[PDB]
Amino acid sequence: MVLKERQDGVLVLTLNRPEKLNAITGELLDALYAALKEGEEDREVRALLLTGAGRAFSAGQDLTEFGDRKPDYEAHLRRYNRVVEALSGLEKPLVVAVNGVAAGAGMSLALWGDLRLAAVGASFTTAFVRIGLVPDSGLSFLLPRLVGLAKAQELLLLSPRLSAEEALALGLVHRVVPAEKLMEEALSLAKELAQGPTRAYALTKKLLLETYRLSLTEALALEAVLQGQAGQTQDHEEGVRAFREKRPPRFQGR
Amino acid sequence: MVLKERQDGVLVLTLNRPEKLNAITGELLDALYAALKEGEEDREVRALLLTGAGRAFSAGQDLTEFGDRKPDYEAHLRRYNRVVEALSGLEKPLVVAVNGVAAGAGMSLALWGDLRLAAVGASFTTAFVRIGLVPDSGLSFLLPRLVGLAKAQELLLLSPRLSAEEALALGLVHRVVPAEKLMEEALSLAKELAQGPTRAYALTKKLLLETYRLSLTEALALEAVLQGQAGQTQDHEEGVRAFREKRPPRFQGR
Amino acid sequence: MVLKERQDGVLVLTLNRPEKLNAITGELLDALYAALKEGEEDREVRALLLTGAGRAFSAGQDLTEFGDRKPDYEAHLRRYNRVVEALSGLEKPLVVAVNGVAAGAGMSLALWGDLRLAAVGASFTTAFVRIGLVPDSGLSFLLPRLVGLAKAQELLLLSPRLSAEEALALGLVHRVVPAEKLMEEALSLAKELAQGPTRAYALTKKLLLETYRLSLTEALALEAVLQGQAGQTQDHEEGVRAFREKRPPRFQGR
Repeated sequence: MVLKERQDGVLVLTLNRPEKLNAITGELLDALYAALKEGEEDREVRALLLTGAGRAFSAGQDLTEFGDRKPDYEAHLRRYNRVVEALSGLEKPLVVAVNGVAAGAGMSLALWGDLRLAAVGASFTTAFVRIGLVPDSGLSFLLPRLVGLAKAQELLLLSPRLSAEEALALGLVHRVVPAEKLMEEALSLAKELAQGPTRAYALTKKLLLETYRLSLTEALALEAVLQGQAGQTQDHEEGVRAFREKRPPRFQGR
Repeated sequence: MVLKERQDGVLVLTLNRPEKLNAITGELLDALYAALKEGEEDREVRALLLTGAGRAFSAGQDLTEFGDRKPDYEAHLRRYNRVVEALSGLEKPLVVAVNGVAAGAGMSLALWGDLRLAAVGASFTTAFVRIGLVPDSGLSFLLPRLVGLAKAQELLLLSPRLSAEEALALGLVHRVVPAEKLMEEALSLAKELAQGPTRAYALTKKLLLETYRLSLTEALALEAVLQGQAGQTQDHEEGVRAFREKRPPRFQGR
Repeated sequence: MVLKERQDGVLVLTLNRPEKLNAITGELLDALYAALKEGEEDREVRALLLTGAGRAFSAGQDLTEFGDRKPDYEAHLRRYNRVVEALSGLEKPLVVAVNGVAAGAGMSLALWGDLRLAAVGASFTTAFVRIGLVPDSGLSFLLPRLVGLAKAQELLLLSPRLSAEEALALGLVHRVVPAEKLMEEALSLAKELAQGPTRAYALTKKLLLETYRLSLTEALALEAVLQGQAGQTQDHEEGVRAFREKRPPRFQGR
């Protein structure tokens, strides 16, 4: 369901239902959740890389999973939301490599990467509105923050099929590279992050995730609390030492 | 005060005080609110289109009555903010066609459109600061979200006169078209929306309005609740049926 | 520590530790805080201009004291966050002139300007992550609001050195000017602002600072309250009169 591979501190997760364009099912989500939990808890893992097998990243919800049964969407989203909670709370950087179609919840999941890359030919389609649904799996939370409300309105209400270049223009991805180079570039970035100050990355992500709903006073207090934690890490000491010694730091994520 | 026209499920509202550049008055606002309430309640109205008659969309608050008594802007806004509430809460898509000058409260009203088009030659000026006032009618809420804090600061504090092309770059509008084609383009878009899944549009708008103030967990919960609702609509059933039957869907807005 | 000089309603504050690239210390913060309070409380000061003496605006926190004792960043930040509270709360416009390197907390401080100008050659580096720290001094609050979450993620996690031109494209600054003409242009803008409706500027800033955490209803209510206040100022009366009389207004900040 989800392939797992480790390389130099990087846990590579590959959605694996290629014949179905990695369409999402409860089984896939449970496997993805288990993989994220393992990655989050494995001290050897300093970074994660998420991508899709085959021609697409993920076409979103597999409509065949419903069959002829009646919609029970509020409950059905339980598996999606726990995966989103896990992604949002990762205490390690996540790189996402969008290799092809990313639509619906597939797009929602792709956008949770801290650093995102798309291959030439990849596309982003909100898609939900096309079948009379609303954005889910955190897309209504992430999209406005990532591309601004003006573009979020257009993307969600009109559901255009965005090219990789258009995604780069809006901030949906940070880089666009030739299809045959996507994974090498993404993995190279993930390995660099895997050598970085993991706790700083983790705590920085927490600040960003909670910043919009906080007053400046509350934000300053949170920065104080989290900086206090970061300041006590062995990595911070190493960081200061390396700077003074005019040498590269050797971080260990603690 | 406000002209009301109907066409293929689209309620077209035109601010009608061209001789005064559609200056905003309490009379105009009550008329707009009445029309919005009517459109919102009319099940046959699947979309709305708002534009201005004459040379401008709206030059903002009419200052004629100033000096007549002690300026009570708090009382005035508390009384008319219901118009903004109504605009933002429309359970159907709103298209705005900016035919010319949009300033002050005129700019505020124009920015409430879900999809916004501007005619070549149209302009956007925050204007409030020029007469010692702060942005109102939702502008302080919408501007930062639509164009980002950096640009909002500049536009509000310096109040430059933005061209239609500049507005497009900032995200104030989604499209710029020849003045003689503005209404044709806007109505075409509105009619397309009036054939779409109105409930999905409505609920998606609800999610966007709350996106920044909710925690991720609260957002995921609201998404699940609204998807549960959307999933029960006739439109969703049709959307899935049409997809499986490789044919176009025939949405009814329920 | 901090140079102070008044000029035509403008209080010019210059970080003064050029030999140390204006590296931030508690002593420097205490001086800046005192200067900010003075400008805030001085009714004759209607605009402030912040810049750095020497080749750099500020390279951020001075790491000289590190090692002397157990790192206590929460205590330190809780003690000096009052400086950021003061900056953000100024009831008058603040212009920032970034003359060179702005990194770490130096970047945090520069971004608090309402209108920001950078000299050709100036740069912006988040820097915190390079020594295993999280963004502080309000940077985690300001950055995503100013440039959006997508860009903020990239700037904070990878900490690239941003040129003045790239900072301009993103919105980190509103204008770029020759290094030799920076202060001239910055001071000119500040003096212009010092002639503007100070109360309108003050209340507008308040709305912007609090906008993201508020529901639309709360935002509309706050706009009503603050507009009521602005509407009572003599500057508003002058504003309306000047508009009717088709003449430039003569604001006094009251």
